[PDB]
Amino acid sequence: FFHHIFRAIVHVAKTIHRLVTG
Repeated sequence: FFHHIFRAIVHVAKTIHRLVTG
């Protein structure tokens, strides 16, 4: 469980910077 959160979290910023960067 605690592992998933750590995955979704980084995924947010990661993708964000991905969708925000292009």
